[PDB]
Amino acid sequence: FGVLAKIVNYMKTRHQRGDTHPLTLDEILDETQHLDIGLKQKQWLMTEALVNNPKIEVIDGKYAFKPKYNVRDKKALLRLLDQHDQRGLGGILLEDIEEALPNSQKAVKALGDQILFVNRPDKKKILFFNDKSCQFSVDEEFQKLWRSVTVDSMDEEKIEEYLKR
Amino acid sequence: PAALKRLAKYVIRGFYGIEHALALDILIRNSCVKEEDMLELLKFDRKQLRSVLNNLKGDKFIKCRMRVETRHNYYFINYRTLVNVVKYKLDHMRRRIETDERDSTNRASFKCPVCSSTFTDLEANQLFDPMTGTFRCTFCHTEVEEDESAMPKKDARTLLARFNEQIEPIYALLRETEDVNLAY
Amino acid sequence: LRRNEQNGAAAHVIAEDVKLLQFHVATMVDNELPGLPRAMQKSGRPLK
Ligand SMILES: [Zn+2]
Repeated sequence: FGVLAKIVNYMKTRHQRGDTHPLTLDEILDETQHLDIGLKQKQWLMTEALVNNPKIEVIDGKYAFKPKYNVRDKKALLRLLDQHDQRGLGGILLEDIEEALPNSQKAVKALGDQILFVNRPDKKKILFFNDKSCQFSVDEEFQKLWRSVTVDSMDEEKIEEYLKR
Repeated sequence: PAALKRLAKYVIRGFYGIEHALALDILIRNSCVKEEDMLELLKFDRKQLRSVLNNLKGDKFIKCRMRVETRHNYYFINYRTLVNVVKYKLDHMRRRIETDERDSTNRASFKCPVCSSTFTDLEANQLFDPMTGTFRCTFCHTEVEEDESAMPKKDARTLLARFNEQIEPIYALLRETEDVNLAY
Repeated sequence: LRRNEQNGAAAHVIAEDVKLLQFHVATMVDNELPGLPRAMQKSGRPLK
């Protein structure tokens, strides 16, 4: 079963190659220096149990297409981000590396296009987005002189506006 | 709702953090997304999302009451208050800047190079020579220093006009407000 | 506290800072508060 998780890691590096093609178990077992006997049969019982929960997708026919989000281009990034922001928002650090070129040229391809890449989440997360509408450039003195508490003065705001009216 | 609140909040994000701006935009749905559903969709850290939501709640933008039931954060975007909150924020701001302008016109006006002791314009009799004409300091008879800044030579300031202009988009958006709805 | 408010620091940071400020002021007024910690002089001697 551990050798099975190792095969999963192998097909993950296979994705990293980008030459992913419909395969089967025998060729992988050969290239990973392992044999084809009844041991392969019991580990294939385990492997079908895996096919019941293969978040790393291992289907029986034409398969292995793990990434739930997977396209490969700058136009691909643009359009997937577009449709997802029609859905509204999304993006994680793992999505690009699982879907596309190896974890470089992606922050680059993001900063290069009109997309001002959104890396606003935590140090290990990049919620990609392209922002079109203008965040109103406000002077920092105006940006933080705007800080007047008004934290719980609801009725007070009502009456104060009624006063200045 | 209407285009009023949409454009309003869209331009209101511009003041707070852009990390708060994405969360505000998520109000695209008024569906009152729950905190854990937000973790699924916004995916910001539970601590970061908590801080962001609390900061957005404090200024009376949104109101949240998770009931008990899995618990469901009663997310919202209270639009009726939103307009008044923005109006008061600019209302106080326009006041503070004009008061800062007027309060900046008062200064001692004089100094001595040594002894660095500003006096006042009123001290002219003490700080003067019947003969030499040059104003001389009291405990050091060696002053020549007039005014470090002469006066408001410029008009009121480029600061007040700069607020007027940089906020013309906000003024225009509140003109688009135009009280579309007379409801509570 | 002034710098935290200037920077717009975390609300909980400002709350704890205000709590400590209140503690310091109340302790300066009276160091014998009921059921509250005593402010030492870095040597175990309570301040007067
Ligand atoms: Zn002098």
